[PDB]
Amino acid sequence: KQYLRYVASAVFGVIGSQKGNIVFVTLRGEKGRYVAVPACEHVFIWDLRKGEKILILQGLKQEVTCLCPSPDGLHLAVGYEDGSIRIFSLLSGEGNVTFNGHKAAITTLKYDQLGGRLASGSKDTDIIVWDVINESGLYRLKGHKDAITQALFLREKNLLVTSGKDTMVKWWDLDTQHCFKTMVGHRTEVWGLVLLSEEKRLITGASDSELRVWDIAYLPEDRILSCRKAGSIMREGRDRVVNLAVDKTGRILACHGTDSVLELFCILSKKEIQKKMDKKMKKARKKAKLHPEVNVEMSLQDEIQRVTNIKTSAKIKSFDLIHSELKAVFLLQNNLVELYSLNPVRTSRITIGGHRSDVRTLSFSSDNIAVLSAAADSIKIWNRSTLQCIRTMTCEYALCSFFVPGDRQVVIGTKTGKLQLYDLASGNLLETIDAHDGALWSMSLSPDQRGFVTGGADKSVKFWDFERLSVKQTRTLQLDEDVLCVSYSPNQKLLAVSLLDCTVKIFYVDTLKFFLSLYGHKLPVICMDISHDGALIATGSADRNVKIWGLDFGDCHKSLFAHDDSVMYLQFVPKSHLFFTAGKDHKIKQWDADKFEHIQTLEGHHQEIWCLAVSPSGDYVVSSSHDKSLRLWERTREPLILEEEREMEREATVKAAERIMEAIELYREETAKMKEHKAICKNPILMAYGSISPSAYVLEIFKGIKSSELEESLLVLPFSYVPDILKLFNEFIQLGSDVELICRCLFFLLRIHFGQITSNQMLVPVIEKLRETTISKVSQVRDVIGFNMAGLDYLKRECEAKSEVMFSHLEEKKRKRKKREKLILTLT
Amino acid sequence: EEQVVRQQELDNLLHEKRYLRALGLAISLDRPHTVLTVIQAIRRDPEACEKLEATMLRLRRDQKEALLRFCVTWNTNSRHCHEAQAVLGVLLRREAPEELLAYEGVRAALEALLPYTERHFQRLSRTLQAAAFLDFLWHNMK
Amino acid sequence: ISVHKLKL
RNA sequence: AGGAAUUCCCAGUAAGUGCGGGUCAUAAGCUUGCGUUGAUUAAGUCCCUGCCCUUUACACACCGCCCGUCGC
Ligand SMILES: [Mg+2]
Ligand SMILES: [Mg+2]
Repeated sequence: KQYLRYVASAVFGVIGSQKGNIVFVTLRGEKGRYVAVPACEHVFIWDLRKGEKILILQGLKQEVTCLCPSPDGLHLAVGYEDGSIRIFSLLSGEGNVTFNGHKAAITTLKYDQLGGRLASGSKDTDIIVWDVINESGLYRLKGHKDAITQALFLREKNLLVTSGKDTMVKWWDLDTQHCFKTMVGHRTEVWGLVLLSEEKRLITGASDSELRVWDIAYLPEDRILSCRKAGSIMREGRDRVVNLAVDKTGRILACHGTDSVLELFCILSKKEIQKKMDKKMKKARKKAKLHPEVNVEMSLQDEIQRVTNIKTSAKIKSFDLIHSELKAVFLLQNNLVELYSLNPVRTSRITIGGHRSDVRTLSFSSDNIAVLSAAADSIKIWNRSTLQCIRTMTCEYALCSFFVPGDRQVVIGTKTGKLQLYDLASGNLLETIDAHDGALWSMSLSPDQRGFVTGGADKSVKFWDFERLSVKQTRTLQLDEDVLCVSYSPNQKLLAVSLLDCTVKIFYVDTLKFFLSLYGHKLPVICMDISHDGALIATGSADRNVKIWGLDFGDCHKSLFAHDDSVMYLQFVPKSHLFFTAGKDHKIKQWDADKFEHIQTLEGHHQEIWCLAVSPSGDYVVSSSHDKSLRLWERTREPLILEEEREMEREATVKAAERIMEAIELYREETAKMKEHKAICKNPILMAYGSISPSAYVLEIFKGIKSSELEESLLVLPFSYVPDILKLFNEFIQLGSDVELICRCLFFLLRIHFGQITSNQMLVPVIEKLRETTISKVSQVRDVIGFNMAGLDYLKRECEAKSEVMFSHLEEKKRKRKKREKLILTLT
Repeated sequence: EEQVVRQQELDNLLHEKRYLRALGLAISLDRPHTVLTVIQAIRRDPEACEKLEATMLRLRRDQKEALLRFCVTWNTNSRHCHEAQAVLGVLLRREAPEELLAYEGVRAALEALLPYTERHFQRLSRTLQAAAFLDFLWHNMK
Repeated sequence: ISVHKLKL
């Protein structure tokens, strides 16, 4: 009864994930040869000319969200949706530094020019600056109120500027960690932010056609710097600005909208601007001969010019630019990476290695070497060991497909009522049959190598046989509703179909007659499978339950919770009564049909799973998901014991009196030290509370004492510290702050040590200073309150004098009395 | 966008320790607690303390109306009464009595200011009685 | 209800 | 004259002693009344082992905002 573990071996069929950013990398001294692309939880580096993956960088259970290469080029920073930041060494391929300050998906990373500091932005409204060399986090900035879009350093005076999904741009002083300037120009999200022209111009992209620009000048009064609205340049795209980027030490400004076309802009600077101004002035002089402020204004608008815009096959997610001719690399929704060259032509594509859409159907060959995956408009064949695409065919669509017993041919179903045949060697379509009126949903292979069965949206179910390879229809069975799935018995005796109404009906193969009906699902059954013995059939529905039935009498053995959403596909292992299931809950589970028990959970994918396949030997399992990826699992020799695996899922100060003496002791030590420091001229606690006098530090300790615990803490306090505290109390009264608390403290010490204080002659000067200060300060505080007493009383009498004038007199008196009547609780 | 610009200026002035200028803006923004923290910081600093009454005269009329109704709440708390009474002192001495009657809400504010003031005066009176103990110790000194 | 919503 | 561990106990209380009854249940080498002699130490803290609660009647006087997470 011992079970075995399935382990995820490799990931294939992915070129580039839709979320993320594409970046060039420098390997072996070739800047433009290699590119780094993000996939599901992993990041891949490709060689565009060869078309091969040089190396893969390992990930851990979380999708990668954004990329940033280090300025030196040895390292590239990786951010994930969890919030962990990991930096990978390109040559070694292993990253050993982990940064996990953030609590949400990481939006952007950026390096400074030297590479010593790293800035991270996340959807949570925080900015964290990390020390790259020391592998520590310096400080956190919390000003923004929405997700962070872009964060950029300033080289000249160590300033950071950030933009967010909220309609604000915030400037930060890194030395003091303070936000000194805020821009409120825009009305909508600030999606893009770039620095240009040696940190003298600012560019922002918003959800509007116009593109604004500012000029920055270095020094409600402005602080540190000032910015003015320089102007605006128009965009051809009428949609939001997805990306703004500027090539490193380059003159190309790139604007990208939601549409596929990518817009490029070229700046004019240094002598080029001056030469253009001189040419314009000469042209104006020539016009004057034929027959200024306007010319200068014309020069300002033409400071940046529009070069021809590059167009791509489909919409772009992320792009990167490099300048030596401009080389631009792109990423699309299709997992396709393209490069274009312009001073536009497409120089290469890496379309090979992945389908252009979601792979909906998945099949294995009769032998285990070959793996068939098909999607919309594509069919590909994979070698199981090598993991390379053998051959590709264009198809109308793919919903169902089986591998014919001949190793040479393949058969697929379409969402249109068509069926197609291909050879692996020929790579051509044999013929196209109008098999069904509607969409063909399911199709099954008979144990004897002759024939196959088709069912689809058209209410009939049709039988076909193989006849160069061709197929013909023998007989059809007509139903009341459409058929979601057909599953054919291991022997030629039974045939099973699933209908729109929540029932599975079994028909005799030979005579096409009713034999049983299986009901009890709230929602229609999507997937079915029958074991090799034929005793058991498992049905999974849109409702989360899966049910096991006996074929002999149609009795339900068990009903299982299974997934948290609709189950998508089901299939038994070949040897025994163990089946694999897949649902929209991002998970894969396997069950023992005999013991009705859940053995394992596979947790590779990150999106809902469309299809699954298991090898005829049963050793290998391949699955497909909404994320454009394909994963392979292999059975391992290590035994699996259930309750241990069940256990794995379960697993996955100082007293008041004591403070006073320490405060006094700290005061004594510092005064001796500062005495010595001045002598030379001719602690951490202090800066912890902010730089203050040592005398001041004791004052808050007195404030920190609770009111109730005040008297006994002073009573416990020894007489050795009494001479010092009396001196310190004298300073506190003279400042005039917190007089009452010190006076209450002072008078308590004098009474309790009245006998001892009199004897000591050293304390005579202290009491003389205390005597003068105490009465002098208390009187002044009382006099200020006393003066307010007289002033307020006079104003009270004037208001009452006015009231008598109005005194209809009875009504006014009643209103006055009603105003001055309060209500109290009383036990009568 | 106006508040955040005004908010940005206030934070800069607090960061620069410019409490005298920051006093004006926080009153206009209707921040009672922030002003209360500013007033305490002014009195701790020596040079700012004497220039407090000079600054208070430069305020326009509506700022004085808002600040006066701030003193009513502060005077209620025994911990916060001292700076509340300090502000009220400038109001009574500098400004004309007939002009105090011109303020808005002065009648309602005057109702609450008196009873808490009598409590504070009595409490300081008892401290003066206790403070005389210093003289008794001095004569018994050897 | 249609199978397109459920399976496709 | 009964180790290691462990149980119980604050005033007519711990401990010793005698004298009766068998009472519609229980009780026989046991069970329950009655009297006599009558002590040492302690009257207080949350330190350990824990238990029960709370952190939203405006005399005078005193005091002056518990914190965090996930769901809707
Ligand atoms: Mg014994
Ligand atoms: Mg006895």
